[PDB]
Amino acid sequence: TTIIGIIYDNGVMLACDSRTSSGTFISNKCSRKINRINENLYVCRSGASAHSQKIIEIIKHYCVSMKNENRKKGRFHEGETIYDETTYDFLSCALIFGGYDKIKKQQLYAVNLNGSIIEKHDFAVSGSGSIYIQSYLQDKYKKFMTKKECFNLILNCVKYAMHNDNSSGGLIRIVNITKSFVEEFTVVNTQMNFQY
Amino acid sequence: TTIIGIIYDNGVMLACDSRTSSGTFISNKCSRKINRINENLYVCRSGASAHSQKIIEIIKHYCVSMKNENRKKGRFHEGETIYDETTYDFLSCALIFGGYDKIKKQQLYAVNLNGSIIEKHDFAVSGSGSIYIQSYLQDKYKKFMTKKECFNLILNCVKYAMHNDNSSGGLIRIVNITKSFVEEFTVVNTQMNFQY
Amino acid sequence: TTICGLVCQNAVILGADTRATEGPIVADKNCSKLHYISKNIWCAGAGVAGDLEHTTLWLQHNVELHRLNTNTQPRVSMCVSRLTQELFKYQGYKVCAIVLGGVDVNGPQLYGIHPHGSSCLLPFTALGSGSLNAMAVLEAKYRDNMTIEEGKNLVCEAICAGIFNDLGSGGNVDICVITKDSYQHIRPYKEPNMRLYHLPHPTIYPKGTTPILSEKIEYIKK
Amino acid sequence: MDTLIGLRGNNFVVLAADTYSINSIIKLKNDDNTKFYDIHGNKCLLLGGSIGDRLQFGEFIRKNVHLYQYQNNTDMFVKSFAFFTRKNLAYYLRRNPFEVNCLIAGYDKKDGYQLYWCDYLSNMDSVNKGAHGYGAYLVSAILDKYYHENLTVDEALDIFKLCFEELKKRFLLTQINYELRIMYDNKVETQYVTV
Amino acid sequence: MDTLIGLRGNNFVVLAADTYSINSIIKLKNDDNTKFYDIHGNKCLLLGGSIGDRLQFGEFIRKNVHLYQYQNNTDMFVKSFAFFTRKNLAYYLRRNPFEVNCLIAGYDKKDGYQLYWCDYLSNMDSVNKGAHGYGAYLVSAILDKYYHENLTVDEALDIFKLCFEELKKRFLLTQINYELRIMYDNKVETQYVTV
Amino acid sequence: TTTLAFKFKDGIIVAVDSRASMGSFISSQNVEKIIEINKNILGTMAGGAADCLYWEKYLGKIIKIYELRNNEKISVRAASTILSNILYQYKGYGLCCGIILSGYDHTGFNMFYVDDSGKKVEGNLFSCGSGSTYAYSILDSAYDYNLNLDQAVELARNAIYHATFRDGGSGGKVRVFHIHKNGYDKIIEGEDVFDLHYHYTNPE
Amino acid sequence: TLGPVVTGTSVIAIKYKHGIMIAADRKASYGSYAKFQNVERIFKINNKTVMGFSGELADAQYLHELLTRKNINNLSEKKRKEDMYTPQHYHSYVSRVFYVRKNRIDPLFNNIIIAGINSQKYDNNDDNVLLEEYKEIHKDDLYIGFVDMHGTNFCDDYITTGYARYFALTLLRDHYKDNMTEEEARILINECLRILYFRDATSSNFIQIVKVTSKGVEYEEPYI
Amino acid sequence: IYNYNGGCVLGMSGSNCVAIACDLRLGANTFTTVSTKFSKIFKMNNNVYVGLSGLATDIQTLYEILRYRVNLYEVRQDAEMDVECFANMLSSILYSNRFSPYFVNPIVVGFKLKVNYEPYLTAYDLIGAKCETRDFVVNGVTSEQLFGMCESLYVKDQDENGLFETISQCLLSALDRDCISGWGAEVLVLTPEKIIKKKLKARMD
Amino acid sequence: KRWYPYIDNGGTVIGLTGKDYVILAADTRLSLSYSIYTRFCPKISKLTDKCIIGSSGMQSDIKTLHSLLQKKIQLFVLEHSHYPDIHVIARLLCVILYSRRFFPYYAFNILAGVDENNKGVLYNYDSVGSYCEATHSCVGSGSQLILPILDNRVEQKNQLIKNTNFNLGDDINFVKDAITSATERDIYTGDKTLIYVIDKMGINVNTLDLKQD
Repeated sequence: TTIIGIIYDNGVMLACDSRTSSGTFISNKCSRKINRINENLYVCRSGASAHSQKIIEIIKHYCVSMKNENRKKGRFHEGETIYDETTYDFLSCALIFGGYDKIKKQQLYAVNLNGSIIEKHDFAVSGSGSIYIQSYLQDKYKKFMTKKECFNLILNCVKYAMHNDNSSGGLIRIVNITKSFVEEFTVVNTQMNFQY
Repeated sequence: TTIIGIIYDNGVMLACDSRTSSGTFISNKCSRKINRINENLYVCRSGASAHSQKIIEIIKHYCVSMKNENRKKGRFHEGETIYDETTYDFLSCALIFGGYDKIKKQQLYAVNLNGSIIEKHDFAVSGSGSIYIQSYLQDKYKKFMTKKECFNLILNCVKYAMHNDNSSGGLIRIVNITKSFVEEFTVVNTQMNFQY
Repeated sequence: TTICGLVCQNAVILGADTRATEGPIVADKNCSKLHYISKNIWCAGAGVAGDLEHTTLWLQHNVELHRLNTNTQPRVSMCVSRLTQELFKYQGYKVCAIVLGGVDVNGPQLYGIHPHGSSCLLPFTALGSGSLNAMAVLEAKYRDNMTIEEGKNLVCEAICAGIFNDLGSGGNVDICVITKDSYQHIRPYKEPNMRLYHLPHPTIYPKGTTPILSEKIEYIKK
Repeated sequence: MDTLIGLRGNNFVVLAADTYSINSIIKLKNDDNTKFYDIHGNKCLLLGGSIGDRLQFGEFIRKNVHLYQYQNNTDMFVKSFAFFTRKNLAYYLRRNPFEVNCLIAGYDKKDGYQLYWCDYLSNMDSVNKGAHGYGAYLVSAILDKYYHENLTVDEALDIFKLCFEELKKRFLLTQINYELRIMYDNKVETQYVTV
Repeated sequence: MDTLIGLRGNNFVVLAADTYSINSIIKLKNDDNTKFYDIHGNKCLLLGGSIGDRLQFGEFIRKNVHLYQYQNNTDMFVKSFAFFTRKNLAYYLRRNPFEVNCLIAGYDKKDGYQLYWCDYLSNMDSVNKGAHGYGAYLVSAILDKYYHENLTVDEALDIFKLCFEELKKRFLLTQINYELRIMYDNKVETQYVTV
Repeated sequence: TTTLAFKFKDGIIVAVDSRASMGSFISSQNVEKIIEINKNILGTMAGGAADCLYWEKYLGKIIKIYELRNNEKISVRAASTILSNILYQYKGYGLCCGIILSGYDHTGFNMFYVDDSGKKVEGNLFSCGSGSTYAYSILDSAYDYNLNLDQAVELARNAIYHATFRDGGSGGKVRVFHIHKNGYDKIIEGEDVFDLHYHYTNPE
Repeated sequence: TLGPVVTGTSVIAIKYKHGIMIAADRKASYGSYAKFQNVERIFKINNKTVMGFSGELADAQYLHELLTRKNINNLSEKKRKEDMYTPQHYHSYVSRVFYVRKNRIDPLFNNIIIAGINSQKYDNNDDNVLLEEYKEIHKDDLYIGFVDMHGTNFCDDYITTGYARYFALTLLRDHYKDNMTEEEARILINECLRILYFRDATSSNFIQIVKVTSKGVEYEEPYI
Repeated sequence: IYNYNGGCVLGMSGSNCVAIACDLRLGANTFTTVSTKFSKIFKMNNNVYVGLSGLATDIQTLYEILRYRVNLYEVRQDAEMDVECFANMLSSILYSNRFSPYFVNPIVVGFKLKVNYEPYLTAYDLIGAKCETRDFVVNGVTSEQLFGMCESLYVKDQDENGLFETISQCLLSALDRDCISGWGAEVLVLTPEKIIKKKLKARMD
Repeated sequence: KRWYPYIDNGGTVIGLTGKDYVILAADTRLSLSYSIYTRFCPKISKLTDKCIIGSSGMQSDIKTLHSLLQKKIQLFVLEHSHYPDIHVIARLLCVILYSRRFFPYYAFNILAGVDENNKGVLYNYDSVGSYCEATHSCVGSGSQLILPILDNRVEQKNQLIKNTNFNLGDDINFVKDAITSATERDIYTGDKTLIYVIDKMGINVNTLDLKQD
């Protein structure tokens, strides 16, 4: 599968395909490779769905225990992401975090299959089809984009990473994140059609 | 290594990096991954340089025996490329052909590690760093380009395939092919410098 | 072991084949692959029957214990969570692809759990060794908001297409509607054998050898 | 290996074994070895296999039975003793290997002279004759040809003399010395013979 | 395995071997086997190892030497015969395995009574005493303690009687029968003894 | 697969069983384990089913060629050495055989035993197969070399019965041949021997 | 060769009253990604017989060159229209070359499907290697063979290979009728290929519908 | 399940009576026989018979475990254990040792006792897969030579005298076809009023 | 990946005899390890007017072995001007398999037919060539399920040896019942069956359709 996380001028976007095949067979067609943890942060998982679905069930357990720990509207993202590293002390699954916060404006992190929590202030991409669109991102990624400029970029990045990869999803689930917690799941169903 | 073959409106261009490492060590720095067979066609090899350097020594032996077979200025390209498949009947090395002809205007072929000689009338890309720039090519490849339009595309494709790959070459060797047999080796030494 | 299931406008219809084989030889021509979890949800699984029969019994009682603790009907989102936390502890041994679904407080869901621990909601799915044959005809005639009668023949055709086009899948086909009021457990499409019937030959009375017979008349407890 | 011949009559049980200790397989360390683990309650057990595992198991099964015969004023039944040692082999199979073969044999005042048979695993079964080791393929056939019903001790020893001479002639490691355990009329005597 | 004892005196050569054929390792197929491949020119060769390879090599080395002894009116020298069979083992080592051990022994009118020794590979070397098989670890020490210089036949057979009784007492497969090849004063006689 | 051989005061008595199994299943119960070669030499196939049946018939091609070129009856020693030499070429190829050749040559009643790798051993009381050791031990108590044919064929049946009883690989119909001085007689099948019963219960 | 590195998709060959209908996609996957997306897989070897690939693609050209030379060799002695090599003869040749490779180690991984008109009752005694209405065939003169990599050869009315043997074949064993019309044939193959596009990783669009009618061999390129 | 200590069991269900048969071979090695009196059927209750088949180190062990649990349940209830509760008990005992399995292929033959009487025949596997069969059921090493064998010699409902001949010929024709089993036969046909321990003079080959 | 060149395509062949007739029945299902390729692949191919042959191994070593045997049988009919008996065909077929002993023909075959006026003979062997004259045989995936059934009618184990008469009218119905039992229990056994009866006047190609499970 593919996962793309781009950062806006105010928020952050996350999108992924929905294929998750299992041995050249589509057994989990049109699934949810992205996940919801709170009103502000989402986690899009990749890799094997066996050992990765347990991590989202653990993160959801710790985040609700951490959001109730502080106060009623006390949430955190960076602190919650480094806790995912502790759950990698064997299972292998790369994750891409990302959300809005109050200490800073937006944030995004990338957790590899071994435990690195190297954050990325610009953008991030991961998954199986991530290799085919790594240079296309760095060429079209500007410093600050708009809500419609970045949306047109991820709409082409997932479509390009699917056209030349056997783990091509069907409908893609693009998720936005802002200050006012818009968090609208802009899900589309556009296929790829080359011209020449 | 990386190899990119784009087709002009009249000719065809070929370019490749010059790194060819051997076990995370640069033992053959600034080499010639591209090769000359005749005045009209060039062959850019990839993969392991052990079993691939013998194929170029064989192709050069058959092409000079085939060009002397017909007459003085009797050369051929498609016929010479399918002979490379017969030399894959074990060694593994992917090759990318390409040149000018008289039966048609230009031509380009792609020989994989097993023996497929699937030609490509649009463009072709192969090698180790080819995976990182497959979508960037299909997005920027038009139908007919110019001598300067395509040159600016391969200058960025090899530079993008080197910046995000450990088999990053130094100087790249871009080779042009036309009707009048220009065949000038436009070799540059431009490094990659991102902006954001 | 063709097991498929799909959702409808108000219920979830499942279906399976009554045939369990040892691999080269069938064990019985009638094996109920559909299990009873509770009144509002049913399950069915493939793979090894041992790691599936106990997993259902472990789930049929853990749900009933949780149902008796509260006073509401058990939700389908609870049994899948207990299976996920249990299959990861035995990921290399408890190999059983289980599919289950039924009505709850939400719409009629249908969860498909793979033996490695993953699970995902699906509008219609197939499972087992004859899953490809069942999912083929299932993806062809899958409309939306179909009635129970329009979903009855589709799940029946999905199994029947998985019987003829497969080797380890035969026998009768049984479905189970999991509507809000109660369940159903029918055995349609018996497929009668109109070929040359078996003619059993009862052997004559004096036969065998019998070197010694230890005849014992014991009527102590009725 | 080591031959463990065991023949059970109608009123007696005769056990035969090898008196060769094979440590450092090329040579014989000591002759006239001790394989029989005589139990105080007329139950002559006979083990076979590696010397390291026959000593760690014959001693453990003897003190565990002598404890039961002392914790209670009674003696252990041969049927209970045969299944007690079978349980210890199955228990000590998952942790330790215990490559041993035992021939349980004794006498009870309610079931007559019994004789059991085991294997590497726990394969207890009451038989009238049996054998163990690599020499079992050459002695299990002689016992079948000469197992006339209602036997006697003087005729059973004739079978073993017709059996020991067979192992000395057509067996790989020709055994010459043997040790018998006649159990006729509550008198367990050790009549070790040669050739 | 099979013991191949070979003792060379100052005017004689005595070879000893096993008369047990071990096919289907559990049992002995036939007693009083034929291991010695007597050559017409006073060169009693003695092989050892698998029965399949000792017959395919003892016959081939006998006809190849009998051909040389017939193509020329002379007889083969024991030094030339010992190195001829050594060359055939090294030649038939890369293609076929030939797990055989030979004890070359004969007599020449220019070098006295000689005796050689080989191995699985080609390890020819002239010695005064030697042994083969698994029983070599129990007989190579007796020959060293009793190798008084300028021996005689009547004292060398006493060494073997002091050697055969050792294999019958502290060896794995106790061999009882043996076959001797005394070569005293151009008279090769077969004195097979037991126990 | 239990085979026999006797070499009594009269000719050699060869006796076999008729079972041919493949692992844990019996293929057939009517296999012919006695393969004749000439009017006097008759082999005994064992071990592999056709890994030795082909060479037993291939020997018949080589012997019949020599039987006419020299117009003299070949010996058992020559028939054994020929079969042992052609079998040694297929040593490390995957064969599995056991063959007991027996007949009547110009010098007494010869008898040999050929293995897979050519282990030609000459003797008087051979046997081979899966249940060989059981039948090998019954003969040590009754083979006296001076037994008449009446009590001789009974020993062949008594030895095979005790071999097919303890072993599971062998069994089926029991064949017992008797090599005469100018041919060989026959006995076909027993299939059920009760040498120790009165139809009471099961033995042990 | 050794290892199916350039794996291809599967074809679907059905027959009707006007002729054979073989269709496939032009996508050849290299490992785990669609490297080539414009490579044909329905190769013509005669003016009346065609053949389809599956599995390895690089090995497939070796078998195509072996069969196209036999066509020119057979055309060299065409002194009558009945001397042409029927599709049954081509099927027995491919089944023979697969069995010879089966005895050795190299098996030449493929799932070759040979289809064509097994008759010569139609005027075609003028062959052109390089460059009105249809007819009705008796259903017995329309040979469609299959050849597995192990050398398994047979023939049916409809032959489905590769991954579509589990998806399109089940949908085809109950909907296929005898002597279907031309429009009903492609409305069934396009419907069965749609299922293969949703439940297979190494599959895509760019269908290459090839029909072998009684007047020649055609080509098309729909997009579903 | 192993070739070591071969053997097989089979259970047939008549009209109102049921029959269970088994061989008596204690195979030492794979192709060896050291005992002809190894009954693989056990009297677990007054009307609930069990038949174990497989390795002998687990047949005697599982019988001692079941006897320890049935006797602990019969005296605690002061009534005999039925078949339905006993059949599901074996499905949990075998599953409780899923990591270290008991190499046995059991069978359960016994009247359900609904005053009434029912056949209730069922078998299991190495891990404990329940398989309810209202007709004949078989498990063991000779499972391949008995499924098709009983499929051609089985009637719907048979009497007491007819069930024994239908099960004796079903076992004797399959035990002579297998090599690692079949040194005897001991069919235990039982009616709701009496049981019959009839032995068979099988082919001792 | 090592490319195991042996696969079992399923299918069973049943064989019976009598006094002047042999019956060779076989299902016609050619299948892969788990899927079904087709429902018609005749495993029985005739050779002469009084001899046929059935097989049940892989379909590669069946069309080759039948054509290789038919090529040699078509050479012998013209070099000797006489049709071969079954007693001489079995010897020719015993040496064909041994010619490829190291790479065996993975196909267990059955030879049926009559040579004299009556003389119903049958021949069955393994995958290498140990032919033995039997009176009843079954080969294939259902070789272990049908063989004990045919061992009750031909051979006996009963006390009273009944069924002294075995006519062709009843013997055909038994093979139709035996092949039906293979489909209901074995998985690889097919649906269409070709009952081949070889009497003293030729062969018959009677058909039967079983369960398409």
